[PDB]
Amino acid sequence: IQRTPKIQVYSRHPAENGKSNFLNCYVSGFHPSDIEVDLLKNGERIEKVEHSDLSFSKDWSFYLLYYTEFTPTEKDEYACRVNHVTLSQPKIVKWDRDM
Amino acid sequence: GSHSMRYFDTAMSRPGRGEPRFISVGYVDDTQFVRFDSDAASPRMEPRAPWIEQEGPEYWDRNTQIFKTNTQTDRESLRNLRGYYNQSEAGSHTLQSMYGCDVGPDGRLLRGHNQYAYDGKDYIALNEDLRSWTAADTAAQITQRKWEAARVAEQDRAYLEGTCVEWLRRYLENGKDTLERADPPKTHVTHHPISDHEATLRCWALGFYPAEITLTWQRDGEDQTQDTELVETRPAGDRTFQKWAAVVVPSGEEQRYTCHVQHEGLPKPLTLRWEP
Amino acid sequence: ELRSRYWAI
Repeated sequence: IQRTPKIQVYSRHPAENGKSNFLNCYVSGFHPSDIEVDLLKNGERIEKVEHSDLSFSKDWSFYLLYYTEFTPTEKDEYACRVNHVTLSQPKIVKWDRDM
Repeated sequence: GSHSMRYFDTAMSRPGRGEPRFISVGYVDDTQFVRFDSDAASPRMEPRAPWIEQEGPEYWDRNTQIFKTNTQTDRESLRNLRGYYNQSEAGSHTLQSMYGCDVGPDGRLLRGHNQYAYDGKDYIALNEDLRSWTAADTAAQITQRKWEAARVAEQDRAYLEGTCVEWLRRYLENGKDTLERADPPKTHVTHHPISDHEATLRCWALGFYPAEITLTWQRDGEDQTQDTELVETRPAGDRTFQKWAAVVVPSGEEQRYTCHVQHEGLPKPLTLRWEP
Repeated sequence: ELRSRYWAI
């Protein structure tokens, strides 16, 4: 029984353009624990991204938080791209600062 | 209130990508307090709470020894499971388990738990007797007869009814600083127009530590549901949490709706509205 | 504390 990953993209603190912050990609509810996730800056792989220690939920699905330090700036796109055996192609989720 | 202890166990075969990986994570009241890992190459990222280093290396190297013997058992488990399902040796599979005990305000054991999954699917579980088993399929039926013949439920029960609750009361006392932390959320309401006829109210809860929290929108003091959307609580990354809850109100009636926040860190539940 | 687990699946 494999489960597809859910994905939220968000900031540790309220986004203030010009204020340093943390970009988060929280991927949860996926079962086969092997998962590949990147955070992008205008469609381009950020290199200094880290992640929490792999854990799983009461329903056996795994979850992980990938994070990086950043500073947003109105004409700046940010996103999370995740690949997983359940996914036909890499699912990209764009970061909306109001969510 | 009522307390819980659980170990979450994970064992994964990696034919070729190195060799099996083993993880055991321990929880008191959903607070992670110990983490064992066959991949961890330094105990800095084999984390444990302060009141675990408090116990000395005569409770690390014992538990490290248990963990290491436990993985021999998990090694056979994975091989037997491959056989029960006639799986190939080149495939990766995942054995998981959750076990532990629930105690009441004093420590009256209330319930014991032990269950397993194979590749994400319930496999076998110890019923609430702690004396009998529920199998999921023929594989687990095989497991059940051998565990009936070896009298495993009795040993599981001894741990759950003994070691489990007696070590849990020790943890509850020794780590009560760390365990009942409880930082209250900071809350605000934002507004997002869609139609000329409509907007969306979003109620934000930020920086609360015990991940349990309840957000509720209500119209003239009446709880609402499906026109109300709820995002799943997410970690912020600083050992705190975020959540929000939205509702699509008809433009002009915004001051009808109020957001109710309930959380351990609050003297009393908060009520908020949109403030333009 | 960890359960000592000796019996395989």
